[PDB]
Amino acid sequence: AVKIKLTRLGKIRNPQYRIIVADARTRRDGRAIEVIGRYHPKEEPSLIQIDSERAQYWLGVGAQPTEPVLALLKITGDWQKFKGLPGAEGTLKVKEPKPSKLDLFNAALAEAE
Amino acid sequence: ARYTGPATRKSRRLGVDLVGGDQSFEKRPYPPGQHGRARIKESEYRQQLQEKQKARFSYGVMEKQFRRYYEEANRQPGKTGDNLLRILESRLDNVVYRAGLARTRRMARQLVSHGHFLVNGVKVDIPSYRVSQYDIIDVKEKSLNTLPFQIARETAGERPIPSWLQVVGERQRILVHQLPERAQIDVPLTEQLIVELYSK
RNA sequence: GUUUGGAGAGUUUGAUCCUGGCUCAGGACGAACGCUGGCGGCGUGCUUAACACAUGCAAGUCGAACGGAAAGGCCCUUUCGGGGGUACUCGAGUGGCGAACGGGUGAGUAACACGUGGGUGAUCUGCCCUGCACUUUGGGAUAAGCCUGGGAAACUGGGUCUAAUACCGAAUACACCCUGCUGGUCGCAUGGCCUGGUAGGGGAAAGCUUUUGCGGUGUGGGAUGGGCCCGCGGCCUAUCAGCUUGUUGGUGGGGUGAUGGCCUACCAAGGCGACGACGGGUAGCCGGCCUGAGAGGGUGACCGGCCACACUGGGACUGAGAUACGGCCCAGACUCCUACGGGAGGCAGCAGUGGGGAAUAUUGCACAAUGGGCGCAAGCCUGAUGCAGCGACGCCGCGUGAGGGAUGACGGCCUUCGGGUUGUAAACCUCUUUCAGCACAGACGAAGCGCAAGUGACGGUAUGUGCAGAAGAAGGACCGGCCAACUACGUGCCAGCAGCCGCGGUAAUACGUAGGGUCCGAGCGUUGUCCGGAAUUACUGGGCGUAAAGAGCUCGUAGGUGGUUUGUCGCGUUGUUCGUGAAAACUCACAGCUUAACUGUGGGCGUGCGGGCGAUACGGGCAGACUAGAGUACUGCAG
Ligand SMILES: [Mg+2]
Ligand SMILES: [Mg+2]
Ligand SMILES: [Mg+2]
Ligand SMILES: [Mg+2]
Ligand SMILES: [Mg+2]
Ligand SMILES: [Mg+2]
Ligand SMILES: [Mg+2]
Ligand SMILES: [Mg+2]
Ligand SMILES: [Mg+2]
Ligand SMILES: [Mg+2]
Ligand SMILES: [Mg+2]
Ligand SMILES: [Mg+2]
Ligand SMILES: [Mg+2]
Ligand SMILES: [Mg+2]
Ligand SMILES: [Mg+2]
Ligand SMILES: [Mg+2]
Ligand SMILES: [Mg+2]
Ligand SMILES: [Mg+2]
Ligand SMILES: [Mg+2]
Ligand SMILES: [Mg+2]
Ligand SMILES: [Mg+2]
Ligand SMILES: [Mg+2]
Ligand SMILES: [Mg+2]
Ligand SMILES: [Mg+2]
Ligand SMILES: [Mg+2]
Ligand SMILES: [Mg+2]
Ligand SMILES: [Mg+2]
Repeated sequence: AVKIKLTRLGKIRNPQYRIIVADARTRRDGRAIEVIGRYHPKEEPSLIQIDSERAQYWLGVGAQPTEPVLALLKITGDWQKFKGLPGAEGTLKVKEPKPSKLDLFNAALAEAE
Repeated sequence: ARYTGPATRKSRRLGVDLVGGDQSFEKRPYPPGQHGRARIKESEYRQQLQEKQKARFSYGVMEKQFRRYYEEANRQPGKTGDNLLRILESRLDNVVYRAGLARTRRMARQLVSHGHFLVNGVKVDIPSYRVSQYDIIDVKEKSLNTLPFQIARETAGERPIPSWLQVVGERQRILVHQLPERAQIDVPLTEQLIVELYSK
């Protein structure tokens, strides 16, 4: 069966995962049919991106998600949408963008002067 | 590693001021040792080599790290000599020296290494840390009243502060508006000889 | 269009110029060796014997298929020796699925093995997804159990007995498979399509569960994974010139999922080769890596993709799928057991042992994370994997202190006996404790998992906050010229040095030591290996009068090359667009680790190849024209 898996990238103690469509038999770090997303658990909130157009196609043809990929598809709303259930908007959290560096430079200029 | 041996003998061999406040250099501007007076045969290689030695023993960078700096400078789109100089100028121990909070680049290194500075609110004790545009460098609370740093506050004036740096507060807060262009950088060295040395 | 990119030196001579080889300075490594050695991050580690292998693990799982009841549990019961029931549960066994993946190694292979691009009107595809139809009806066994036999053991026979989603017969299916006839249509010749129409014959199933409920059969489409065929591309060797008779082609059969001498009978006499056939040698191939200005050269460790093999050789079986590493059968070598009749093994899985060698690690800890197998699920399994241990083996980062300190100590070493060096160095005087040390806090990785409410192997690690005190932390090579750095003493062609030229013959900047110096630094040197320098195999980019080099001279075969001009094709060439050129790597940008190494994201790169469309100057093909090249004719002529 063709499945949607996490493949491990990154270095020791820094697991970064790509969301890939691959045959069940293929080894984890093996050739993938498509990369449809990425998942970085070490972040807060863990980084999640999914190409929803491709996720819908692959679930349509019958790709079977793995357990963690199924959790991610529910957060993104791609699972609920594919099935017809509600919640398609999803509950995806995004990291608050840190203050821009230029603005903090202006802040320091004003503060001291 | 670091070079921790005598500092004057290096400036004496190279015939130029590295610390620039050194009385023992001006007293004996000839190279060190028994034969330091004797006539040395000229060669282009010795000239190129000594310009490299002036660079790396001014900033306190080992040859391994300095050669990586060269490759980056040559890779960068500008002219290699300007890129190399401003990369070494971006070093945090150098920025601290240019700001005035230290007496010597050796003193600047020790301070940064011992954990007295913060960059954009995060502690950095890496002397080779390269500052970028709009970096803000601050002093931790414990080291603000620290006796040599107190000296540094009321010893402002030893050297001039370059335009890309700016000390804005009595907290001794350093701002970097940009990386220095070659004109901004003022160093007793001919950079074109080092580019030629590594093209050998 | 276009800058991002090329350094040389020594050595033939009395001297010179040239030619030409040799040698050196650079970079790289799955390294080894010598001296030396503080810490951390991230990688990496049998290159030799595809040598032999002690020991433990590396593949199981399902009571929601089944009879059952050895262990637990619960319920009777007791005398307390045991004996029943239940089926929550579960040993052994039947049955299903998995075991063909994942992991290892590079022996073989010079081949459609691999890379890249196509073809299949010549094909298969379990589980997964999504339409349609269905899931009717009977039957006979057997493992396990119990009794008993044979055998030293491995194992094995007989009787009796039981069940199923195990096995087996029939009906139905008319989507599907086979055959005959026949209509339309699309091409690329076999042919393909219209589930075309029509006649005749034929092809299945299985139940369980009471809960997020799971299943079974045929058939249409999809997705995935393949099979087979072909163009083009990447080693040395004619001191290897002929090779081939299922061999080359055809027809009738056989065989396969499918095409095909794949097999077979007959018939024809072909097929492949100096565009190196057939031999010999070597070698897994590639993305990439190293070097290089580039072109090129070398290389294929790790990581990623294919292939091949699994003690050696041969064979098939089961299955959707098999080089079947931890399956089976046979033969051989080797090890072991035996009652001598006969049996049992296979680390090129992980760890480990012996051996070979200059040389390469622990008989760790977890399934917490990611991937995989089974299960409705809870879960179980997983030496995949995530981590830990060991080796400066590599890369990167940091420390071994900072400021001040004199006409400048002692001591060492030179000397023109004036001193001069070491040297601001040291002593001393203050200043900060990074990394180590001693305390106290203490993770992220888990919008996970179980929803029962507990759950992180790494780990009380990383990282924060306190304390004490410069406190614990520098070596290696070189110093004649290349090539940075010079003197004294000791031996005097000796002992020794050396990459090359060359240094040692009682005054050596070359030997050994010392002082001083230089280059690098937790490393520094040496050896081996590849590229560079080497325009020294020269496509970019060289030569042949005398330096190495014109065949003794012709003729001519293949091949290479081609005057002027008209038209045409659009093969070479050129433009454009689309497809492809996996990821990683590389490169540009940007972000994340305190920085960096490293890691991630988005462009470019991927020079190529295939399809469509455009141009026709030039090369080429095709059809013509012309006479200046070439040849002929005629008239003279010399030898
Ligand atoms: Mg280092
Ligand atoms: Mg091996
Ligand atoms: Mg059981
Ligand atoms: Mg296998
Ligand atoms: Mg059956
Ligand atoms: Mg036939
Ligand atoms: Mg081989
Ligand atoms: Mg070259
Ligand atoms: Mg079969
Ligand atoms: Mg084995
Ligand atoms: Mg097996
Ligand atoms: Mg092993
Ligand atoms: Mg040995
Ligand atoms: Mg899992
Ligand atoms: Mg679950
Ligand atoms: Mg086990
Ligand atoms: Mg010199
Ligand atoms: Mg060459
Ligand atoms: Mg060479
Ligand atoms: Mg020549
Ligand atoms: Mg000629
Ligand atoms: Mg000659
Ligand atoms: Mg001749
Ligand atoms: Mg010809
Ligand atoms: Mg022509
Ligand atoms: Mg021709
Ligand atoms: Mg790629």
